[PDB]
Amino acid sequence: MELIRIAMKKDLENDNSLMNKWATVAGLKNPNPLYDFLNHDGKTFNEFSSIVNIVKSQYPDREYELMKDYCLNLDVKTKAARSALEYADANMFFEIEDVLIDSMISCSNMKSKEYGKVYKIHRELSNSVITEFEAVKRLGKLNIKTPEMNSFSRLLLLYHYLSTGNFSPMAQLIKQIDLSEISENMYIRNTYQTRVHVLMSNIKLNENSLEECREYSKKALESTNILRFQVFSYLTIGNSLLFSNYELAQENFLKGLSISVQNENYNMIFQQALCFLNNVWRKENKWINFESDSIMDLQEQAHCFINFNENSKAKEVLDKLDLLVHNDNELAMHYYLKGRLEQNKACFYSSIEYFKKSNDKFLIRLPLLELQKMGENQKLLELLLL
Amino acid sequence: MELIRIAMKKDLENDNSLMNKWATVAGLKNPNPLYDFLNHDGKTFNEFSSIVNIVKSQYPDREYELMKDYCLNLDVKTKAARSALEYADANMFFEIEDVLIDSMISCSNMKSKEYGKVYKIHRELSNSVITEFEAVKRLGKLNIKTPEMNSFSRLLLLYHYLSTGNFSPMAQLIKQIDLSEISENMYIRNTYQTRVHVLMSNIKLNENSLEECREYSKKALESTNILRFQVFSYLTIGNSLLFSNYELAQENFLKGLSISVQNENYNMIFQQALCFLNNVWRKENKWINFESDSIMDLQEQAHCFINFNENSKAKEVLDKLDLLVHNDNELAMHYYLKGRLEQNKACFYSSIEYFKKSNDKFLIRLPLLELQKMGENQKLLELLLL
Amino acid sequence: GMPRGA
Amino acid sequence: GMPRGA
Repeated sequence: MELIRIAMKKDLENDNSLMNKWATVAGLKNPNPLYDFLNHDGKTFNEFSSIVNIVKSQYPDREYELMKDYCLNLDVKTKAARSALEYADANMFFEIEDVLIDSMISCSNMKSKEYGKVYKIHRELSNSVITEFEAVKRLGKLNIKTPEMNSFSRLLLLYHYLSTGNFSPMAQLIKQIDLSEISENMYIRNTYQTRVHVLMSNIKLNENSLEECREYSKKALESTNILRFQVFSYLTIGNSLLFSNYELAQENFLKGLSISVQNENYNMIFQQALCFLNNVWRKENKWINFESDSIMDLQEQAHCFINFNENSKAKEVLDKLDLLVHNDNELAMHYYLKGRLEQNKACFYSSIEYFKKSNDKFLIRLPLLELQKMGENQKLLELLLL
Repeated sequence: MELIRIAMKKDLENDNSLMNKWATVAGLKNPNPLYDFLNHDGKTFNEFSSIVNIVKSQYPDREYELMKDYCLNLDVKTKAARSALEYADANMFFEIEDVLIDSMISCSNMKSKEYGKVYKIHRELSNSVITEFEAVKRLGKLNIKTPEMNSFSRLLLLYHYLSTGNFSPMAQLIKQIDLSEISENMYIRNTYQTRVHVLMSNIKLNENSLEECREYSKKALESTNILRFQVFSYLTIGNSLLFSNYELAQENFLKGLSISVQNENYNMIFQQALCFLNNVWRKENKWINFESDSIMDLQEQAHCFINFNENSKAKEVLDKLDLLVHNDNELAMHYYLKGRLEQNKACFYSSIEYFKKSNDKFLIRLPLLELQKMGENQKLLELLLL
Repeated sequence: GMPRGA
Repeated sequence: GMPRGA
């Protein structure tokens, strides 16, 4: 007996009104599928959302504990297990996901085998275990049948491009995704819809359409009850306000941090967000991560040092950075920092050039502001935003 | 009894060495399929290129006359007729094409029916009889099976985007095309390869990668014996030289005109090319079309008037133009012309903005050059090219 | 304008 | 840099 089923039986004995409350929360016509789920081993709800919604409503603080035990006891050949794989990836529950994937690669059901193999490609690509080229080839070699994996094979590339600063291909690749062709699995279809909203929000941010960026994140929030997506919606909304509204950016980052601080990863993400915001506004910055050696955190140290005229401390950090390999987006930021330190027009030109390579129409605002302050033609600067 | 077969019989009677020469040109192992073709009604070559190549070698001046008669007598259910449809579209033989399409939409063979319906969508889209939206929907509804029509459904959109000045989606849409999945029909595969090369050349032009532009047109030339593709290769190569090399642009446009002057449409295209070139270089312009009321020709009249300080004649032409509906690319050109007439910075800013909407990184050079001549920061101007 | 074509 | 994510 799974832990979830033990807990529900116990709670039901103490309060009979739960049966109907759970049935409503689970989106059911009546309590029959719930009675079936509670009393028969291996009986699964038709839609995976039913179990998720009950766990979020009734055991919000035990969600991982209970869903880990539940997902790892499912028959991997079922629609519930396929749902579980997406549930695990969406919530970044890597221990659950990688066990499901491994079971599914070598099982007798062809749908579960294909899901397993596509998700394995995503896991490997995002851990830099394989390249984009190798991933695109491996995906080609699977002759993907499901509209679900057809969608996800595109989503996994989108995530890769987002995290490597390669924004050019994203706008057109996302248009190819057609979620209405997914008819069997509503949990997968609806979760993928949330993914698309959050990605769209990021694509609009990078295009400098900021009201649209915010609209998509608002749609993500309304569509979801998953922490991972809520985190990235608040991150993206706050990001969109980085140049125009310090207070409202801060309110979004703090909102995000407040619902997610208990997760190490999300806690870090919002520290980095608040760290960036406070540097952009040249405020005292309680968010700098001094232990870290990543380009992202070292850049923020150097930025803070420059804001407070500690130039030789800035120069030390920038020297460490000169010895690291940068993608285009990172190098664009690198040149901006060198430009600020040295007060040197050429560094801002280089910065602009690398934001253009990266197709970042948002952060390019940083060297453009410095050129404005040096009296460069304001109209040409605005045109460099397009 | 087809005209081609009558003509070949007659020529064979006057010169027996033709049998072996024709067999070589047709890419045949021996003359058996030629003997079969000459003597038996409805015998078709394995590859459509065999008949085309014989006609090009032996009757270069009668190609249309002979292939019209030949194509319009084919059984529309055959591979030869499917080949014929592509042959007709590739050469813009619309009378042949539309008759083939109509026969094939309502025939009993499923391959021919699908070809017919996809080509009909292309014909309608390019005649503005339907919108892109309607076309994309109708294509979706067909549930396309063949790798050929899968390719062509993407090609037809590429042509649409090219002719409406909507360059953004082209680069990613062309990557989706996989010609190596076409195995049955070599004529179609090879012709499509030519199409892809010429389109790629245009995409690179619009991205301002000009050596790459030229390489793709050179590959188109080497891959083909079709006038339509040769015309557009010389047009595109000449275009790529519009800012850098007057003599070499002119040599390509004249080369193009020299192989195509006998076709009214191609003749006009090269006049427009030479007309544009001579305006860009502010030379005396013998290529202006004074009869035409199209945006394209009126713009060139106004450009010439401006170059020669006939400002009030320029202003008249621009007034005619203010009353016509422009896409973004056309309006970008319109603002450049207003900028030149008025010597007004704001018009060049607007021009830049509309080239950016259109994703034209090539013609944007026009207002950028004017701003350079007015002493605007050269580095910012270069950055506006990326 | 400049003629384009493919 | 500015953290991004979806």
